Amino acid sequence: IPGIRAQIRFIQQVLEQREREDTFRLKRIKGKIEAREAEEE
Amino acid sequence: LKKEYTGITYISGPLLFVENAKDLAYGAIVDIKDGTGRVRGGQVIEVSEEYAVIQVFEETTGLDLATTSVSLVEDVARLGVSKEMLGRRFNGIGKPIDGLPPITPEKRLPITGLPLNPVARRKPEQFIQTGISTIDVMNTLVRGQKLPIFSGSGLPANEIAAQIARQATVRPDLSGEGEKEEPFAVVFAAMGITQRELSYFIQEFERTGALSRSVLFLNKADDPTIERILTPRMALTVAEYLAFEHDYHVLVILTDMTNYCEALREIGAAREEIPGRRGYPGYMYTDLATIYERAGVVEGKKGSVTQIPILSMPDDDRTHPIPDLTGYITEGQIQLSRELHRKGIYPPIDPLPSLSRLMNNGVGKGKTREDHKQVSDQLYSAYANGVDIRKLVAIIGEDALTENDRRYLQFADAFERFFINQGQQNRSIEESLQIAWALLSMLPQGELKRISKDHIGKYYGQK
Amino acid sequence: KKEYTGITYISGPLLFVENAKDLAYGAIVDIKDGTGRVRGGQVIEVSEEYAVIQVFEETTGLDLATTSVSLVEDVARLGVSKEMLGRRFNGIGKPIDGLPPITPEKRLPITGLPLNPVARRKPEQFIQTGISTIDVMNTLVRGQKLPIFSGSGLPANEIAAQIARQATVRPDLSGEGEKEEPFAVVFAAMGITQRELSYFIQEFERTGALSRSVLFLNKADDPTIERILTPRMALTVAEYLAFEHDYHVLVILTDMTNYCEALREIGAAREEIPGRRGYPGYMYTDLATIYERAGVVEGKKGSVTQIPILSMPDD
Amino acid sequence: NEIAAQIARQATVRPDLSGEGEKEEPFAVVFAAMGITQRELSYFIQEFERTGALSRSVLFLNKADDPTIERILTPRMALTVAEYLAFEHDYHVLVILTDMTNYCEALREIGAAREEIPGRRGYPGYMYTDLATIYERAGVVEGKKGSVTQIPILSMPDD
Amino acid sequence: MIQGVIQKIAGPAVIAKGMLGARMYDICKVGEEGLVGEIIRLDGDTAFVQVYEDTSGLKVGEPVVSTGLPLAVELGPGMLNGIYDGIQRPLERIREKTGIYITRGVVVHALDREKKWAWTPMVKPGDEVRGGMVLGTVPEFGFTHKILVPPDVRGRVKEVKPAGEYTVEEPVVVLEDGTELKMYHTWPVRRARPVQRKLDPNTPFLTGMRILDVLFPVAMGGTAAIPGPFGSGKTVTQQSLAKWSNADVVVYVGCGERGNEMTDVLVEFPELTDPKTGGPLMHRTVLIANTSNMPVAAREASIYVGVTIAEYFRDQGFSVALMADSTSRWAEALREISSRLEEMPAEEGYPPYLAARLAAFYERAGKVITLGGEEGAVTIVGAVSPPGGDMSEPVTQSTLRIVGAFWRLDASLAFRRHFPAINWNGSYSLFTSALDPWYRENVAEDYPELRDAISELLQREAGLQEIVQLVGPDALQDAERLVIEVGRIIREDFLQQNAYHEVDAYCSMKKAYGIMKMILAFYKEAEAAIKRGVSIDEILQLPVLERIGRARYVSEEEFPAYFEEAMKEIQGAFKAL
Amino acid sequence: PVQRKLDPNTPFLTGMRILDVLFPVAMGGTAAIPGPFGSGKTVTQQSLAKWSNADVVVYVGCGERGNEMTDVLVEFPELTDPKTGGPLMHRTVLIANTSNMPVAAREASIYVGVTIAEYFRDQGFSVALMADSTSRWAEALREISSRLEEMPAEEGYPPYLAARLAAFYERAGKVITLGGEEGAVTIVGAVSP
Amino acid sequence: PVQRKLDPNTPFLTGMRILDVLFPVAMGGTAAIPGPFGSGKTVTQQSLAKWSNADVVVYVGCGERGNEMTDVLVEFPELTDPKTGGPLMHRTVLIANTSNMPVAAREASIYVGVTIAEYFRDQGFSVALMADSTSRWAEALREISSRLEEMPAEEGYPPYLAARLAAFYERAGKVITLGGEEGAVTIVGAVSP
Ligand SMILES: Nc1ncnc2c1ncn2[C@@H]1O[C@H](COP(=O)(O)OP(=O)(O)O)[C@@H](O)[C@H]1O
Ligand SMILES: Nc1ncnc2c1ncn2[C@@H]1O[C@H](COP(=O)(O)OP(=O)(O)O)[C@@H](O)[C@H]1O
Ligand SMILES: [Mg+2]
Repeated sequence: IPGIRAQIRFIQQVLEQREREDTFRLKRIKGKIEAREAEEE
Repeated sequence: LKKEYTGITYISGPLLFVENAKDLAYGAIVDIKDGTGRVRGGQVIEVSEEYAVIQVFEETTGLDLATTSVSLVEDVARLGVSKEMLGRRFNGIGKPIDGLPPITPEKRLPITGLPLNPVARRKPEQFIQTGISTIDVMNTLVRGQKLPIFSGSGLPANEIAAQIARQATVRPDLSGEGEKEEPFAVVFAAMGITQRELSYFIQEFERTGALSRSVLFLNKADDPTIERILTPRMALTVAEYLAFEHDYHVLVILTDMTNYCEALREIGAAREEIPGRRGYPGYMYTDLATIYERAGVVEGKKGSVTQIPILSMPDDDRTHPIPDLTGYITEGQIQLSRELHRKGIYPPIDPLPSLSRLMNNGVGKGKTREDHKQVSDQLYSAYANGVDIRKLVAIIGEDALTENDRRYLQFADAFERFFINQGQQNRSIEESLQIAWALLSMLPQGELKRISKDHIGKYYGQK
Repeated sequence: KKEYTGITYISGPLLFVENAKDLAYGAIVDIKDGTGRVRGGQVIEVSEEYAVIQVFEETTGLDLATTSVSLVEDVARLGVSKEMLGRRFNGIGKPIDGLPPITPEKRLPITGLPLNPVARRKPEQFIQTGISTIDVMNTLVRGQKLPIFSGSGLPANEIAAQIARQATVRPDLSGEGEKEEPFAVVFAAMGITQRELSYFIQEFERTGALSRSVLFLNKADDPTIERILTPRMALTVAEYLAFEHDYHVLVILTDMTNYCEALREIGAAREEIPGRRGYPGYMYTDLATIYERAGVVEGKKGSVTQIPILSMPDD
Repeated sequence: NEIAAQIARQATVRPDLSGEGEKEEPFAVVFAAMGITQRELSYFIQEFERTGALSRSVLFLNKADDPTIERILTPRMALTVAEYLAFEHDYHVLVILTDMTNYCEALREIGAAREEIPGRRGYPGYMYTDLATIYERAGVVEGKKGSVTQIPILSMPDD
Repeated sequence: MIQGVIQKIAGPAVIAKGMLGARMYDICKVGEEGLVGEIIRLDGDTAFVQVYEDTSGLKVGEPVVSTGLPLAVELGPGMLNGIYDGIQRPLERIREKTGIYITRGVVVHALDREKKWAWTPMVKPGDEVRGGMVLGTVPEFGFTHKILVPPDVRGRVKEVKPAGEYTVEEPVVVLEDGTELKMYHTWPVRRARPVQRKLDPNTPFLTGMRILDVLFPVAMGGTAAIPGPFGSGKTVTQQSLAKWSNADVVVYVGCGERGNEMTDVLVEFPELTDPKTGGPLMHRTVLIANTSNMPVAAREASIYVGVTIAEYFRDQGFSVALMADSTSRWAEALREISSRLEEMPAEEGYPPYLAARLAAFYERAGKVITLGGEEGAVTIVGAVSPPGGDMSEPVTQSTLRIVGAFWRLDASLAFRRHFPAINWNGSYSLFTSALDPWYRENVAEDYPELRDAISELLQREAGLQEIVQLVGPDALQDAERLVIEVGRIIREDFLQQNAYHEVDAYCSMKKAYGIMKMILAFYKEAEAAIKRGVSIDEILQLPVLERIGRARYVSEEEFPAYFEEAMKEIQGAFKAL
Repeated sequence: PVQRKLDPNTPFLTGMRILDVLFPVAMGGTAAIPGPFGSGKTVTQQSLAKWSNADVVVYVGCGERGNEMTDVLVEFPELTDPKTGGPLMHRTVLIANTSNMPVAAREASIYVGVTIAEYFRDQGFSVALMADSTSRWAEALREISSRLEEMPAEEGYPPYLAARLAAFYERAGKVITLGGEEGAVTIVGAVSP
Repeated sequence: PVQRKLDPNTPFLTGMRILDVLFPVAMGGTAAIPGPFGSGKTVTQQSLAKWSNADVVVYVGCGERGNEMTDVLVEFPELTDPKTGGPLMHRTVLIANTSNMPVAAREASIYVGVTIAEYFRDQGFSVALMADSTSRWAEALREISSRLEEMPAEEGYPPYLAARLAAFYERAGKVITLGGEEGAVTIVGAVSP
């Protein structure tokens, strides 16, 4: 029971971290789309 | 007096931008006239002083920049509603799809709902029989309640949807005697269905006689996703109109809330913004609360809205955000199971993880019958310790149990195939209770520890 | 003097003072509201055309018409004196007991420079706690830093207060000790509640333990930047005492979980990719610049010895 | 590396069981290598110079101190040579493509200098097409006698 | 009152131009109707309004005006017997005006501007007032409501009105700087109302339930937290510690919840009975009410409105109890607010600042000497609900870091019909060490020692239930079946408590101490007796056991006379064997 | 265009026992088959296309390897159609965009296959369409939305993915044609995670 | 540069009993010590510093406890190398960049260490370089990358991490120098995951 609950908390952690990287890269895409198509030229 | 904003630039996928539109409100509906003349629909998001943005509903194929023009229609989304629409089918937007002529709308209503006032909301108090016995005895739907059906994937949630649709009635017999008239309606919002499920529904309603009191908002999967977002708004505003201005008791059945949330995720990604937990949008809880909290009895109004949303949990977890937030607003759940379905049991509700948080103030004396909550508790605990004895006897051997565990074994195995394995018959509430006491009477008196003395005296000793 | 006006843009905890070419990077400003409510803030990212002030506290009541930015004291300094011993301060050195404030013997920077690795000598001697399994099985050599890894419901504050109010150095176990070696405890309590605060008040004023300790209570409803600065004020006072008056200062940093949560809160302003459990990438650096300031120095007689107490959040 | 060198040492085709006639053509070997260190390169070169294969093998060595983007050219170099020598001179070419994990990191580097939206764990969205355009330059041709047989190597990260 | 127009709409984000000088986090009226939003992210000239309601229908061109003040609560007389929502609007008058719907554009005032209150002045024209000083009272509900100087303003005073009968818009004292002080005043909901000394916990918050003041005290000013599963008797304990409590103003904050889970409150919480008059309870109750589909910023700001209202009643000198219900709901309202401000989440989708905000809520709670010169407190019983029984969820973990007492409510005890359904295994209290001299000088002199005796006896029963499960209760040793029997009589007469029975409901310290000593005296003579001269069946069959079982059904006006008979009967009937 | 949608009451006899007994599929039915790499998808769909009781069979290799299409070119014309006496290759149209053939044409491949199947439905036949690796078409959409700098949905796929998958799978289903005689397209889509 | 690189055939006598018996490492070899905290990992680096057969030892610590470096400065000039006599400090060059010393220099600290070890390689010695906490070096590459606003991969680290770290570990080996006399440099790298 504690070994499996430890592995479950480990897997929940790595999945949350990859989700956090995805919602970083979305901010970068939105920043680079707005910083061209809102103020270029 | 139309006003075509032509002069559009930048079509991209779903989006198109119109140059000079300071007249379109945010959230308007628009006609996009092609070069040739086919009209599409669109919704205005993101109006600004230098352009306006339109999200086109359907495909963008014939569009170019020279001959393309948008035109306003109905600058906030309304539904034209009558009492007459009780034999009609509609497609998300609210246009008839059965060949009968358009209704004459005696009112027009905004499809986003105003929220009820908690001072003016009395509490849910009386029941509504569904015919399905494992609902009507162990977790009763009461009027003014929202309780979902946690399907799986392969389970026949659509068939139990249609069965509750054509089988539910109130019953004014067993209340305090209450003017039998008490008209009734089923609003039925199927969002994101196949063609096969659609032909199933428009044959399943037409064969009985139960399309003359329902109304069906059906859209297929290859219809525009933003129509699928508009669909439960349409159904709930027809239902809320009916029940609080013409005293109806309305039951609203929202099929496939998973498909709603997927369409919501894809439109939220089209809106050029950033999701939240597990990729679903941030405002998902509020956007589900907006369409579940439009149900309930009201102090003074005779009507009542009851709400069964039927949703498939994605990969069979209640920790997905769709059943998480749905069970975190709604009251209880009933839950289908693949195990009873593979043994072949229809409808395959198992009542161990099922719950209605509002049965206890809906059943009992004068509302349905005196012994109801005690019978439900005794059924639950007796089947619940029948199940583990079944699991135990696969290693113990049937000899080395007592007499009493053996009686619980026979209880469990005759329970799940006389009380649950209903078939497609209609069990009114007293037939459900007489099968309940016939099932409990495979146990001795005084083993029935929860029921008080008089009910064991009166109803025991059957079958 | 020289209030920069002409704020272009205020968004979150950030504001963009334009025409600020005279501000240094990393300088400290105070932002003056139109009502007169000043606030701290730090210059980050000074361009050729604007500086990105970070407001540490909330940006509430700020506006663009009537907001001023001054420039106060380019490096965050502190006024220390040896009559601090026996008095309880804030997270940032405001006195909180009503006793009158400190006249600074010296005003010195609260970051602290890195010690030179050829100037540090080795931790040698022994200081005595009262705990038998801290004295015999483990042993707290003075000069080192060693943490107490408590858990969720464990008593950490009780053991903090105990080995604060009873730990002594005994030179008589060795020889030559100049038997009254000057000893002091700097107790930096960060992110604590009111009940724990009143507990530590009465626990230090019972016996004479307050009369040789400095206290840096934080009372966790303050702005988060005070929770950041509390270990730096504690270690600045401890480094002063130990390297200018030859003490043997024992610093107890009470809740290093709350320091790192405050760090995660306030360092989200610069919008980087974060590390493992949401914490920043640089958190090894920022934990290191307050754990490495312990240690003895060859040529002095004074020492700093740290006990950082922290709760494993799950176990 | 030892199993790949062992295969390329002794892989023969059996005509005793097929009726072709002996006529025995052994294998040309196109040995491509992407970020081998020295410790594996000395193994493969000692292995080939022992078993007498450096007279039939063309070697495309990209050591791990050479700059880390010409790995994008190296499998295409080796497979262009292999397509030539197989389909226009009737050889029976065997291509050893060492450690494609180094190639795939060599184009994760380029595809994240361009902010190209990735697949999973950072590798770009188009990487399947690049691995496809490498691997699917193999196989036999109807009407010719050539062949290209590929043994790529992978070093699975957390295996 | 800087006014501009709209130049962009997108969802709830309205970029409005022409506003140079709107202070940030002001709230502002959008459109011709007035949709109340707040001002985020000033940029050059523009200002980004976040609208609370949905913006379906606004055009580019409608005027935005600024109210000029931040999120303001309106404190004054007339607030009691009120059902507000999360931004302090009265739901009763919105029902009276607009039927049954909270239509958008509704403008109603928090306090009745048309109700006369009977002024009674308590300064002389000539004096000098500072913040938080009383300047006259108002009879509200058998309740001397006071009227305070707002916490900034000070000066001398000419022109105090005489003892008239006014309305709340009337300037009653007029200071020497113009500066006309009305009966009411606003306050920003995210700032602590300043006091002069936060005191220290010396005094128990006497709840009435004899588990939650004997075994797990909460010590007025402190902080408790309870989880609520279904069936566990959540509402009956919340209503019983509003009803039978110690503190004389109750503020209830329902911070966004199920509609039928709060309409039972709104149809049952008014019709309770204050057991000091026999009148209703709502004459000392404010009730902030949110369902779920009310807009997100109302659900986010509701617990701040509640704590600021309860700080205002603290500033008059009244003990206040605040029950903030289902703070996990407030937490996910905050999570949605973090999602629409484009922030990087924490562990789960929560923001980084979550523990900061929960600390700001649970740390405006404490015994206090106010600016007037008198004490008060805002003791919080603030509840939590993990959606899975899943502590080390981030909200519950931050709550358990900053609370002072934590009280589990297992449904299993409610299933075994043991009400109040508190679990004495998982719960804990951190105020037992501070409430020691109050007990020693007011309840009885030896009180904590028999507290610890009963607590370790529960520890022993819960320990050796194990071979009770392996064997059975009837084949133990003879000094261990005694432990489980006294553990059973403790659970069946000292912890279990019928909240509907008129005399079992409220239980003071003298009565709880009497029951407690009586059980403990029975045990300490029975364990001495079982080794010399008795069996076990010659103990459990003994008619003093029924008198200990009846001992909780005794009026406290006639208890100690019964306690003397019961104690002497214990001594006699154990002499008699 | 079509005159009428029927409802399905005739199975699609695959030949494989588990498919046509335990989990049957009717004649106008979509059916999806996911699986890991090397799990037996392509062999399953070759046996489906080799033994089913359909009249004609359209095999869409949408982003799959070439030796397992040359298999179909070489070892089909030795076989024999089970319903009639023609060789098997006289009943399959074979649309094949392999892996290293260019990446934009995968969308075209899926649509060309489904509209050929709709033509032979309109004639009156009963067409089976085995289209494999729809996720390679989803990848093609991901790469061109990378070039477009649109914002992605979860995992990188563009948001109109499910809209196009529904717009494809709803094109099956046992109709009464415009001509007046019935026919059917059944779709078996292989999904590779 | 080197003339050519011999392959290693000669052990690097680490002076322990597990790491020269069970898991030996040759003279021109590369080895890694990954370890979580409180599992030594520094006592083993120091026992490698003292008890080796290297002729010189370049001990580079980058981002590491300062007490380590002052232990090495205080206790090394009173030891004896068991090869020549004389203080054991007379053969070690130690490049310290303590954890609170600035974070951009612990990128270059590794390179300065490996260049000085290569110089004593070209004089024909058997150098032992010991990098301590290459993971703190990789953290420095992260903090100079996110400052430069790049798009990271796999927990913040820039995607050229293996390029840099590979070209670091590649500089080891046993060569014959350009003077013709042979010599080698081994490399032991501590990893703190
Ligand atoms: N300056 C740049 N340097 C490197 N890569 C870029 C740069 N600008 C854009 N890219 C990448 O190349 C793609 C360019 O697409 P886009 O410019 O929209 O059309 P096109 O395909 O005609 O270049 C984008 O997806 C982006 O990831
Ligand atoms: N019905 C079957 N009979 C015999 N072999 C099979 C059968 N189904 C799958 N296989 C085997 O499984 C392997 C998987 O082939 P394939 O379908 O190409 O995998 P994938 O699932 O990757 O397409 C094949 O090599 C084949 O030998
Ligand atoms: Mg395949």
